[PDB]
Amino acid sequence: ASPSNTDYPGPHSFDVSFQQSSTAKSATWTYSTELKKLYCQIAKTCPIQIKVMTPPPQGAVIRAMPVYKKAEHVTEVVKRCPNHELSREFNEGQIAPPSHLIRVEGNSHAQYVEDPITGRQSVLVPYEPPQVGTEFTTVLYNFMCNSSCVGGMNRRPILIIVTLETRDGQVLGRRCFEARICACPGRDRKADEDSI
Amino acid sequence: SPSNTDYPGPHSFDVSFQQSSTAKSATWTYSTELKKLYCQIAKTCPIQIKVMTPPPQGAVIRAMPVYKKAEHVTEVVKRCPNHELSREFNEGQIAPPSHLIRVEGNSHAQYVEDPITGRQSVLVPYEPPQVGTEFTTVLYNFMCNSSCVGGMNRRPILIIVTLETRDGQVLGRRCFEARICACPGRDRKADEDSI
Amino acid sequence: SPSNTDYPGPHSFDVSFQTAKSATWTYSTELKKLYCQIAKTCPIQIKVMTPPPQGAVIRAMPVYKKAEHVTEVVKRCPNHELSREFNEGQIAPPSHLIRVEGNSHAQYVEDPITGRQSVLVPYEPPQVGTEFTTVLYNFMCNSSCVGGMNRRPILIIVTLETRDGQVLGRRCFEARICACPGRDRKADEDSI
Amino acid sequence: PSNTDYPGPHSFDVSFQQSSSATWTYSTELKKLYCQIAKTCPIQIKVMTPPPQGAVIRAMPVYKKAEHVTEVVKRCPNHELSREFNEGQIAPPSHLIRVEGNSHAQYVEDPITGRQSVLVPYEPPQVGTEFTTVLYNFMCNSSCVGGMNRRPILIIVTLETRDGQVLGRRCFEARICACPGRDRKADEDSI
DNA sequence: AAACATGTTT
DNA sequence: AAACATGTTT
DNA sequence: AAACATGTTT
DNA sequence: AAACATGTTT
Ligand SMILES: [Zn+2]
Ligand SMILES: [Zn+2]
Ligand SMILES: [Zn+2]
Ligand SMILES: [Zn+2]
Repeated sequence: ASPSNTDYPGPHSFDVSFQQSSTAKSATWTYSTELKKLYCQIAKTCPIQIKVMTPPPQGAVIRAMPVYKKAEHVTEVVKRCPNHELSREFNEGQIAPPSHLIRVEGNSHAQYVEDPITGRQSVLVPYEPPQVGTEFTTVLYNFMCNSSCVGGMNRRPILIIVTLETRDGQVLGRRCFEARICACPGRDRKADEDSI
Repeated sequence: SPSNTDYPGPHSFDVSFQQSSTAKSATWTYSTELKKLYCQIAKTCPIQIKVMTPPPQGAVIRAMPVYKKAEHVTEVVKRCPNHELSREFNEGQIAPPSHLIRVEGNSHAQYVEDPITGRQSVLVPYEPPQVGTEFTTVLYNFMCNSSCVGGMNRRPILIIVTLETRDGQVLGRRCFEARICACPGRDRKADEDSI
Repeated sequence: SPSNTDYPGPHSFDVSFQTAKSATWTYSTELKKLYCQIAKTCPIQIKVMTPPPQGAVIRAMPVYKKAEHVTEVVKRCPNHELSREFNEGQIAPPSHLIRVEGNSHAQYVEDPITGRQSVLVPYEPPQVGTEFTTVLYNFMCNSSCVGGMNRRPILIIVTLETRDGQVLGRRCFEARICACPGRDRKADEDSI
Repeated sequence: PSNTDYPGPHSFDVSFQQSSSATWTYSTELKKLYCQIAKTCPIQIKVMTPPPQGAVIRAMPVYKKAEHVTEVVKRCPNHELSREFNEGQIAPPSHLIRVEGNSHAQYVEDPITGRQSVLVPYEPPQVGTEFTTVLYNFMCNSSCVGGMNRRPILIIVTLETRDGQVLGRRCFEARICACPGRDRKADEDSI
């Protein structure tokens, strides 16, 4: 079926967020508060804090999944274009399937999974409590294909579904935002909020 | 490396085109002197073939691509990875999804990849002009923007239309530079401009 | 002091590589010198003729080229080992210079006796059909960091070691993690 | 912190003098001062009507650019450990501004805002003079990695009272660098 | 001062 | 890339 | 950053 | 056509 994209705080109050991302000449990435939109160069890393009020179960995992924003596309899956999934660059750390779009870095436990029935690709990472003294649980993500790759996304608006799931796999919470992995997240952001 | 030296041949093998006005957005256009041709993606494209003395039996017409720049002549011309999987343009599986040049409207045409050099090309049996005409138009389709990532990266490329015999020895050869792009109009007026 | 004498080893342990406006990194054939922007990634193929033992690990260790410095160790300057940037994936000690990325098995080790820092990675055979065993490396401090390396020529010692830790092979090259590996390379080979 | 020029009731005014590789130099109009690292630096203080008892002179740094005014000014991590300049431990290794040649001077970090500053009891001019020179040392190149990254910064010399309310305030932009000569001639140039 | 080494900005 | 900012060398 | 090359959208 | 989206150059 088509994955849900309806904000769900969950029982533990599952909430994501970011932080300061000044224009910094060419910040590797930046996020817009209201637009729930994030921009960010190719393979470069990208944080993402995870708040919670009441501690989660055992399995406590955090699936990150991509999927189109536009209707007529929700039906299709999100893979890395043919080129980038062969160029070999970014494909040395073969720990990640050369087809997935989203990669978590700096976590050995993370496991890449492709739904067998729907074909949908996603990445799981065991939930580790905040850093003693903090409340956020930053996670490192890498997007492997310009949201404008020929034969891949063709500038087709796409959004990421970060969801807090349990051991068995039922949802415990879900949040969501639109991403635009590009070249100059600076321009494409100022130049974007502009238009309006 | 394949030869790119103009060779009229014994039968006076000559190619050409015709009127290609700006027509708002003509699918394609050719520049007389620049021996350069521009033309949108998959869209079709003519190409007349004149001859003075009738050719042999085999009489075929190989059309082959190859870079213009030196340091690249060594490398072959294939369709980038994307377009040779996108499946679009790959229903008429009659053509290998890797070739750049396709002839359309001719069942006899056969796609051949040299085994030894890896070079890809397309052959089409030579059919005499249309009773009353002297040209032998042939329909060509270019499958990859001459600026495809991991394919041609705007690397100047030219097409080698050659009239070969049954055994395969040359009988004539002509050549021109191509620039399959998006708005052959702009890229042409905007090109001749620069100078 | 660690050895820096090329040693093909019994299994024939050999490394290798392979201007793009601003290529994140580049290597010079003869100079056995490599240039490459800060934290950006960097490959490094590893050939072998005869399969190695079980432990089969690959220690990558930095160390100065100049004599009067060989005596001192190579750490990340004070600034970069606090700036917190590059220090989220706390999997790596904020002091090491060399990091391998895309390998969970890799373990960072600081010699207790000599203080020397290094990174180990279990040797995984080539990709069925290939012969090289690419490894991803990240250099965390401009070879010109104040109070860190002060442009002091430094070289990397990639060595193929066994389970117990005795050497099986060793190769070596000079590195210059900088800003514009392009310039600093063309502009370098120039001088001569 | 406020950066609006305030002559005050006693007519609190600062100034410099002749600065023709001078360890430092100041530009009249630009209200900008340049000056090598740890090297010393004067700063005359004029007044028309004598100040109260407390009479102190807080010297405080702070960015010029908007998006930074929010952040504090500390010595980068390196220089506040290098130990050099940190023998006369009389000064916290983190402060940027140091007054030298005055034992009474006390270094204070605001507890609530985190802002660092240095106080020095106001001593009347030298019998026959009207200025009250004060010696300042800037401990971090206004271009230190992880410290100021060439981020324009300015100093707020203010004449405060015993309780701490302001009595006057003046201000100028500083650029502690390497060759205050070049960076000055080469600066006024650009325009 | 003038030139040169190098990260950053345009 | 090209120009420029800035602290060392020379 | 600013300009430029080029496919896509309006 | 004209304006605009987007990744390279400069
Ligand atoms: Zn891609
Ligand atoms: Zn293509
Ligand atoms: Zn450093
Ligand atoms: Zn400093």
